[PDB]
Amino acid sequence: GKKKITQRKNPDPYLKKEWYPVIAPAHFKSRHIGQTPVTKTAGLRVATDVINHRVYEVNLGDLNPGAEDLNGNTKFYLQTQLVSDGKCLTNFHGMDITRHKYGSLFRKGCDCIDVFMDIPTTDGYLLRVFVIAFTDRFRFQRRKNCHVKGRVIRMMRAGIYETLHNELGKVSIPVLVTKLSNFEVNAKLTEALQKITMCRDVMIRRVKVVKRPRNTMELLSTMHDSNQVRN
Amino acid sequence: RGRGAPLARVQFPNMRGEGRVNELFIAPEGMYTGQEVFSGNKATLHIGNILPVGNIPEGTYVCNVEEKPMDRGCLARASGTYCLVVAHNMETNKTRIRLPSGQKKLISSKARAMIGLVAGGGRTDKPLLKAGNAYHKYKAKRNCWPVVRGVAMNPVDHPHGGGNHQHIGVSSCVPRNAVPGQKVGLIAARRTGCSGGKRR
Amino acid sequence: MRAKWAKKRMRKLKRKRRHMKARSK
Amino acid sequence: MAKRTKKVGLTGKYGTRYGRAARKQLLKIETSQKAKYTCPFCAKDKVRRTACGIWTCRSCSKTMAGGAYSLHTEPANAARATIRRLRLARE
Amino acid sequence: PVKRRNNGRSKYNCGHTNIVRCQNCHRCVPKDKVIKRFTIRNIVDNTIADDVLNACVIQGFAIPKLYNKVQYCVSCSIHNHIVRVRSREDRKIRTPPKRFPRNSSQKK
Amino acid sequence: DSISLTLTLVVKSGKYTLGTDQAIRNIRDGKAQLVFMANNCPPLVKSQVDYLCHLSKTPVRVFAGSSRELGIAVGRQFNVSIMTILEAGDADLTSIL
Amino acid sequence: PEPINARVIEVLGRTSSRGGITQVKVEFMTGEKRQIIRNVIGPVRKDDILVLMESEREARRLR
Amino acid sequence: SEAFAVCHIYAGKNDTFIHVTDLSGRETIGRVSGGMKVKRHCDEPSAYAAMQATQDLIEIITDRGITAVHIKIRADGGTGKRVYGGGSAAGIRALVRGGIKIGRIEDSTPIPTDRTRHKGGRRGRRL
RNA sequence: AAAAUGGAGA
RNA sequence: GGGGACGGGUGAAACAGGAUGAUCCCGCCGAGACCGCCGGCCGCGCAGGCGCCUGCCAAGACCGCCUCUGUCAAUCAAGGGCGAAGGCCGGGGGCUAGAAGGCGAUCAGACACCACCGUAUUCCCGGCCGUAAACGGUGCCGCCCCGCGGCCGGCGCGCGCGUCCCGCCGGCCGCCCAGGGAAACCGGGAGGCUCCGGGCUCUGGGGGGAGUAUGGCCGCAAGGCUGAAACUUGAAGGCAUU
Repeated sequence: GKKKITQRKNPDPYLKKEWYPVIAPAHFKSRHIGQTPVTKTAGLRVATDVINHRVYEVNLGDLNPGAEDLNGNTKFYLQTQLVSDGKCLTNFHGMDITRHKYGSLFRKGCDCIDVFMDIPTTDGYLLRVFVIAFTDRFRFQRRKNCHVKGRVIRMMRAGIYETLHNELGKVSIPVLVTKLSNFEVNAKLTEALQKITMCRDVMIRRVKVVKRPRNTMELLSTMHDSNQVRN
Repeated sequence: RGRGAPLARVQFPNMRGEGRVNELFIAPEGMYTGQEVFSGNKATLHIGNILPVGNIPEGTYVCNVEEKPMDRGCLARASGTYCLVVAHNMETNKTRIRLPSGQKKLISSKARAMIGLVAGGGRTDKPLLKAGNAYHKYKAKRNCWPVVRGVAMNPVDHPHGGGNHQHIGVSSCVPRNAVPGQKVGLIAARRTGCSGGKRR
Repeated sequence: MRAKWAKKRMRKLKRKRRHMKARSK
Repeated sequence: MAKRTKKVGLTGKYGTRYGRAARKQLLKIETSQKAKYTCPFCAKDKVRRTACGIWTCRSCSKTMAGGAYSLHTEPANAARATIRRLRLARE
Repeated sequence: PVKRRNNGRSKYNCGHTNIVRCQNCHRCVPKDKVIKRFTIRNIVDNTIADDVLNACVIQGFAIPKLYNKVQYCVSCSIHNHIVRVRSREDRKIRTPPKRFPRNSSQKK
Repeated sequence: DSISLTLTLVVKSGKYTLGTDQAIRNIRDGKAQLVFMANNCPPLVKSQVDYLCHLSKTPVRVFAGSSRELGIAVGRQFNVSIMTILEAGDADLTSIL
Repeated sequence: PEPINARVIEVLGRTSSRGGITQVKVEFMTGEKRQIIRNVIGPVRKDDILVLMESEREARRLR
Repeated sequence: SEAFAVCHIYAGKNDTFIHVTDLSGRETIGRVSGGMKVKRHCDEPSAYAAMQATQDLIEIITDRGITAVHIKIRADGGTGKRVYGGGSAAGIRALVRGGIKIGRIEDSTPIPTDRTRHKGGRRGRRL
């Protein structure tokens, strides 16, 4: 419940070590991610430096307490960009859907739709959002298989790219984490795509940062506790 | 005249005197008469620029890299040759460089080089053909042509010398620490012969 | 695969004849 | 026409001498050496080889630092786009 | 003496296909001659499911369910008994036997 | 598809003046609707046409590329570096905006 | 570490390819009711007390 | 207040390695393997191997202060195997009998998006 | 894991 | 960067890895191939063949039509155009497998099978080769059929409008009724045929010798393509029953 090395001697390689608390952005209400260990600075290594740039995996359920139905599938990778008060302050790095749910999505009788889209964040983090959706049988279709017609599939690939463009074309990472966590955007995609044709599991498989700008100091402050100014 | 490799004259605004200073650069392929090579610490990676190797990103094709900072040009100058920054490591301000031959060496980040392969590539593929092309080729270089083999010369001249039947007489591999006159055979061979190609 | 190890044997026999026919002439 | 049926026509200028490997290899390289490629700015196929490495196009009146035997050597042609990739990524 | 009308393949309106290698044999097999049984299995063994479920630190957790395809070669299938050679009457029976709708790699 | 189709559409119905000098003359009097210039444009034409176009408000956009290719697009073997469009025959949807 | 007393709730089947082994379904006579199939040699009957086990080794019912 | 770290456990046809590490995984709490406990090459990845390897090191992770662990079972994956190894689940069983507590379990098998040539020849392995 | 013959001719 | 002695490999073993710290665990990166599950009695295409995302260019087949053309048709020597892999010829490239070649370990030999390296190759471009169990072991264009169901392409049919039914279907097919077949089996034919005669190219004539010899042609070569005999000797073979 407290830094393990501070009180406990530990093993001979670990006899000299440290334990620093990691704090998530405000969007994850359970800010604590726990504690990550580093070497106590002996001058060979700055204690702060190893903490400044390391990415720690937190599943949505650990990141915020909530329903398991919407937590296990969404994994958030958080990479710190700054160390203050002897604590790691994490920043958005990426999200991934677990191999479990992606495996469940795959089924015979439908052809998957996979579209890779590029988002220019107003902040400067070029973000690549990958979207997967699937086909499901018509309620009263005479045939078991629901493979869509080619005309619809050409429309489907175009449809998913739009809406992703409207929702994410002009939004910063502070807006983006909330739109991925709320699943509001994933749903918005379903409404537009649903009218075109029946489609299932319209979810973003993963969103990863191709390039993030230097000096994300303002963003780090915005993400950590500036929710008061923005919604 | 001597170097098959193209030489490119580029003039820069002299910092002090009004007149422009003219400097000869080994030509990187893709350089065009009238190209403006922007060169400096903040110069981009467009082909032809001179910039600090550390700022150049990983995997780039570079020519005319400098062995130590400001050596005014050192490695990778030959026709068709290139060097690649394997990683701009910041651990000791030292960028990794893969030399044209393929060894892995390191240079201080403050070393500078030109992006783009040295021009004139494929020079040795064409057979020289007629020996005369060789007399003309070496007419711009050293008087090293034509070469006389060791077993041909009379014994007072070459260590390989000549026996009754033009036999080398002993093993070509001669030690690294041999007297200047002795080192006439293959120097310090680690493995003679043709093996599994040359790749292991 | 006897057919393969007969056919290619025949080809080795055919090649032997070519050297024998030309070198001798 | 087709005065010498064998494909070794540019290199028929040698005759029986110089082996069969060298003459064939030379045919491909020599034809590439005198070929008219298209200069980038002129966009017209008027380029020849002034001397090994430097090639110029009569119309464009510009000298391109190309390869010894072709305006665009195959490895450089790739490096071109690889510099473009790193650059576009940088900003 | 044609053995099967399908010829071990479902190739119709076709001439050539892609090759997937046996997990056991490593033998390349065209997609047509490969068994392709799809198997759903829980990542933990069923025996220790109880103690790991007992260690449910996160609320409402469920076992990791793995979706994978098994594609043994023809020779790999018979020796590992994925399928068994059958008689002329049994040759046309298009169903896997021993029911087993149970969800695990081992049929238990 | 549309940009190339427009090029063929202008050749049959619209008035197209091929060649750099002719373009300058058309732009100066204000008899200009669009200018499509290939990538292999000498930089001077690119800067001088930019100034000339800005004053006459004439919208200009780059061609996909190759002055030779712009030539193939207007049906002419001869290279066309910049093609002024006057009285476009059937719409100017290609012009950006 | 002590051989854990066990209750042979039932006998399963004779295996090992010579029939010599008779793996049986078991439950802990001492413990929080741990129950697992264990490998047994020699004669076994239900309600037997097997006080000869380390508990960790686990057998299986597929045969 | 609590603490947890990832186990990053690996299964093998030759030998399993259990390497409990922390958050990122850059910093390794403890390293153990089944060869270090047994003395036969065939039983180095055996079912008894994992059970013996854990618990022997579980005390060091408890002393290091990581009571809770996150098991990320990994089979050889990539070109071959795909499914879990023989001694994979055995390791979780012995540590779960120990006080270690598991929040979430994930599969980290390095599945390939269109793989490189499968090792061995076109006839596979004619053992 | 290895694991090779079986003279002719009723 | 962490950490701490084993790691590889198997059927067991060993060959080579590793306290200059391997395996392992994460980040960061560099090329080069590959496009996973979805992925099919699915579809496409003259076949060989066809699976990354974005676009772009020329099509193809299809169905529907009160759209002209008016026999422009079928099969086709000669003549062309393609054609998997492997091979070759020069470059480029080289991630993995890996003809050779090396090892270890097997067995009286292990030349091999199996482990571990590893060159050519594989990938791309520009040419040559022109062959495969290139097989549906079944040339093409027609006609007539016996019913029961799928899958894909349109296009109609009424129906409380649901990928609802029902046809027109063009293709993908499964089982199969007579009929046929030495049989096996085919029956969207291999049937309508000893009651043996729509059209048109190809091919065969016991098993060897022999795809050999000899010419010609082709290829850079490897090889291709064309193609006998002297002599042998009684079966070779086909599908089925125990």
